[PDB]
Amino acid sequence: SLQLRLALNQIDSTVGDIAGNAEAILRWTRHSAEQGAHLVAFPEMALTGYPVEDLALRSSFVEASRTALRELAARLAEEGFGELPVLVGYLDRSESAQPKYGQPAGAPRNAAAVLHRGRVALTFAKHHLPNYGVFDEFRYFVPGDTMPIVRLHGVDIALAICEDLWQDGGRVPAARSAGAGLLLSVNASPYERDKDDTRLELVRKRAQEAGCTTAYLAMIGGQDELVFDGDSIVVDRDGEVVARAPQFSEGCVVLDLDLPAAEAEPPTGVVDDGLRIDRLVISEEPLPAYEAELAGGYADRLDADEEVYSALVVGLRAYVAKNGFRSVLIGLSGGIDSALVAAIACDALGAQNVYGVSMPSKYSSDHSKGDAAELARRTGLNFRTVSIEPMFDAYMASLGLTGLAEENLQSRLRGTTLMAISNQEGHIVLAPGNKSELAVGYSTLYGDSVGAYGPIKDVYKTSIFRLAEWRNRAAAERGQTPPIPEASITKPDYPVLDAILELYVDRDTGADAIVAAGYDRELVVKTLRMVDTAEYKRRQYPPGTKISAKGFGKDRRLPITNRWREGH
Amino acid sequence: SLQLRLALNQIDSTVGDIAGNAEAILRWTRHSAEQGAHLVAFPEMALTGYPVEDLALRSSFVEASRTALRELAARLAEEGFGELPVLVGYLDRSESAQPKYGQPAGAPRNAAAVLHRGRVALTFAKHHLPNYGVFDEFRYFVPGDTMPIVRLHGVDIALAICEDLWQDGGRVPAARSAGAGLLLSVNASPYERDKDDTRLELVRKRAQEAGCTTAYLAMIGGQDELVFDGDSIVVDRDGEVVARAPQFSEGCVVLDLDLPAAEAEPPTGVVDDGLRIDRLVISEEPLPAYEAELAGGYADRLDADEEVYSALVVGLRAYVAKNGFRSVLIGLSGGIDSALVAAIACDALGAQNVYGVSMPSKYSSDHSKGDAAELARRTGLNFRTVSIEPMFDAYMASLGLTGLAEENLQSRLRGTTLMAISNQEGHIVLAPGNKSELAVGYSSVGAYGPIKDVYKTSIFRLAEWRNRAAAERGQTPPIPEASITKPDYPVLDAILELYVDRDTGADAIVAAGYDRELVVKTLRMVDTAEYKRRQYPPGTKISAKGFGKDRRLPITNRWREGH
Repeated sequence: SLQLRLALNQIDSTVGDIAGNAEAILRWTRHSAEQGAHLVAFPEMALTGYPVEDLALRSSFVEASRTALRELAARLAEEGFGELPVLVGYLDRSESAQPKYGQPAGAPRNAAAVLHRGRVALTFAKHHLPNYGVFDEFRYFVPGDTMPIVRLHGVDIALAICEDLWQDGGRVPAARSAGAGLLLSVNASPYERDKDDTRLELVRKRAQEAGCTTAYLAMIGGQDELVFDGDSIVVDRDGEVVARAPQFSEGCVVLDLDLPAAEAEPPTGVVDDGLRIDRLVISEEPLPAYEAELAGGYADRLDADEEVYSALVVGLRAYVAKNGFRSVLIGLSGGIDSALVAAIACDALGAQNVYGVSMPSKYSSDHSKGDAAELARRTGLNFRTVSIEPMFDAYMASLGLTGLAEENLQSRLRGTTLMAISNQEGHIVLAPGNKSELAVGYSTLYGDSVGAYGPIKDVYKTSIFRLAEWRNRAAAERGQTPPIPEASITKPDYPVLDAILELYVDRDTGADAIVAAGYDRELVVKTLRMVDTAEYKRRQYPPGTKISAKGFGKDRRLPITNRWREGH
Repeated sequence: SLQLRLALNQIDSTVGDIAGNAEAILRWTRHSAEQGAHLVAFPEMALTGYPVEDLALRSSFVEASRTALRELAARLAEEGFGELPVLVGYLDRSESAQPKYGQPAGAPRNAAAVLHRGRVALTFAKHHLPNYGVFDEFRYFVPGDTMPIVRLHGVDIALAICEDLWQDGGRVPAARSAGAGLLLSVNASPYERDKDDTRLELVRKRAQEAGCTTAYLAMIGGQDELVFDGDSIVVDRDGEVVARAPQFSEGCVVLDLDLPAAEAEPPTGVVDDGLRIDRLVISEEPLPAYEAELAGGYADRLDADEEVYSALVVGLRAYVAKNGFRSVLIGLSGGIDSALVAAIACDALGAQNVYGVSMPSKYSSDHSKGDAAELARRTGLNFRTVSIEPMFDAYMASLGLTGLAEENLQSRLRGTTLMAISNQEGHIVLAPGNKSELAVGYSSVGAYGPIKDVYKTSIFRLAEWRNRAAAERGQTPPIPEASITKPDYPVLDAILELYVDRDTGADAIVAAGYDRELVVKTLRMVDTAEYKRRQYPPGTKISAKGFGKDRRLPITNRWREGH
């Protein structure tokens, strides 16, 4: 059967940096054309970045998106890629009012276009916009009611965007009745820790369902709280893995495929979900046969610890880099949390760009002071110490604080110290709070409530130990110095606590069901109560890397003012 | 045309306080029945509070709602009110899977029920759950598909909940095609500052469309950033106000109506949106016609400044009280914002429960201290003054900050002070920032921000109104005159209102008459202030379209508005 060479470019866009994203697309297309590619693909919304949020509700950004796509198509042909079809995600809008959905004038569409002959040759838009998920595209977006097909070199190529493939009955069976030979799906899929290979089972099912080879191209990188894992795959007609890209790295997959010829009298008009077939004929004629040397390759998988740790690195790196910043500032208590954050920061930015501050009190211990200095020594960290003891006395003199009030003073001092240093020196403060402390609203003591990014805020304490231990082990595996002091590692209880939180916060099981799983009623009700009342504390917590599907995402929330008590 | 006495109870529920809400519904029913009522109605989601947000998704909470409703009904008759139909809003879940909406059994519903004879005699749930609007029941909730009618003393009374009335072809025409005497709508509508009387506009258009007398009973009170403004209306068949409840007050409307009786053979089956008529009959036979005496009464309308001020008060009062607090702590400079916050707090809690603190630095001016001190005396608040200079010098001794950091240090020092005193004494710190400052990103910390959805231009207007209010009843003007009279703000706020509130673009703001360089600079400032307003405390909303969690921008964002 017919052969074709497809290049899939798993790249990293920056939200709003339209011109810079356009430059990268051009740069990666040239790099693709050199490898003999016949089609070049880029992820969902690659021109604008993702998720773009309320910037989708502005005519100026939509128009900037629209104009730049036209200019990129023209720049492609001017560079001599006018015969080369390039599929690019971008943001568009509906011109008409929408009677069929109930959307006004100029509602945005999550779109993708095929760039050919110095022009925009085809334009379709995401069809399925789910109720669930993180992105509220359902509220505001006009869907595409189109089944986009491209005749290229005798092959019908079907196109889709992300959540299209989540729908039972959408563009996947619509591709079948249109007689697709290759399904090309462009994606921006936020990372989600799961022991299942959710990516493979989705594409497997949908490839057999479409009855053709399915290519799934995904964005990589971090945007605010989210991280895109990459992990692009190609999977064949029978569900077997043709090629697979790495998790959490920029990269290209250029490969040769064997694809069925398209029916010379092909179907037209409405298909499965009510989608009209939008044909575009680049080449009706089959391509001259050539040596199919390239298979794409199966990139090495990451283990559970490595995979999470990588997401954390990419998350933190992107927040720093894409906001203009070079450097971070981390308060060092000698504790396990800060040590893991420092380690993540060194991998993200380089040790030169991470600055540590030890902030001791009069009654703060000597292993606290020591382990911070220890951590500094093994990382290459810019370490310093400033005692909060002088400011403590200054406050205590003209206030006279006792008990709970006087303990809270300590942390606000350290917060102020970190904030003041970063104001002078140009750093971003990192908040050290983990998911366990955040859930129950635990007292920070080193000013966790202060900070601009919280790298481990979605990681349970049980997993913090597991990640630190892996990291130290990862260093030793390659002769490098283990970064985290062992005294930091080895100094209701955490494993039971995190287990109950996982049931309640991530799997949304109630008190009755948690006790039935084998946990003690008193401590269950106490823990849940504490989670519920911690609302206001975590509404005001800094952004950080989300690695779970549901959790403390700003998407779901309890009232602050709330007299409901669980387990009455 | 028949008569019955209708008691509408404009009450304030507390979210999650199901026992306490049931306690309050019982006490208000007592007071309704003692005033000889034939029907008692309560607001939307009254048993539960509103909005409950993610509590709606918990089986434990949903079952606690349903059980309390059954326990309330059974308590009604045990208190000897079993003869009296009482309408209550509450949270329910679907018993069966409804494939029409594709929902599984147990999906949440915003419901209301008629309690009679110690039982739950009729149930129905909201039908229209809009894509737009502040709440998002649209996502999780399953619509009730009935058109409920009550036969009480020969009269057909049709029932609806809030957004049902927003729907063109909703339960409104369905009540006309069912032949209803009275349209009883129970509601929980948040406050929006609008010069138009949108409430009257809605209920007039709908009572005409229904072709009958329509009672819109609304919730009153504060919940987080939302304030419910009460203002219940009754409107006749033709569109004239029969009665009108006060704004921002708990109260009751008890009145008598003239209503058409319905047929001995009334309509049945599918109606307008496919709604099945669910009749409940308490009395088929008409009441012994007697001395019609209660008119209802149209309560006094607040003026624009008073309306906004009441909202701010009710919002603050609720956030203190419902959270088990008694007192607040407000930092005091000379400025207008701190003075107005103090003024609002004193009206909300009593001046005894308001604690002010002046926090002067190395070069803190005399009017700062003077006007702070002034405020305390003409108010009755608890004043104190702690210098931040002892702790400013301790920082600069070991840090040595230049211009950038050392100015910011002062703001953080004051925050630490406020939080420490509140930690010691049990006050809630109040954040003094306004909408104009918050949009731009200027400046701090606290639990509540009473004026955070109020522009600076409106801050003066409200301040001057409050002195004018004091003098109109022979009371001492609370806000110092020098505090009031200390991009320029009115052009700034005009641009912010165009951008933030009316969703107008740069080019169009320029077209409206504003200077391109200033517009661009302002809009740039607003876009980059995102991370600041994300970590800002809650506070009273007065406009549905403004800032909030519904509409937001990315923090990582290299888009720049303007060429």
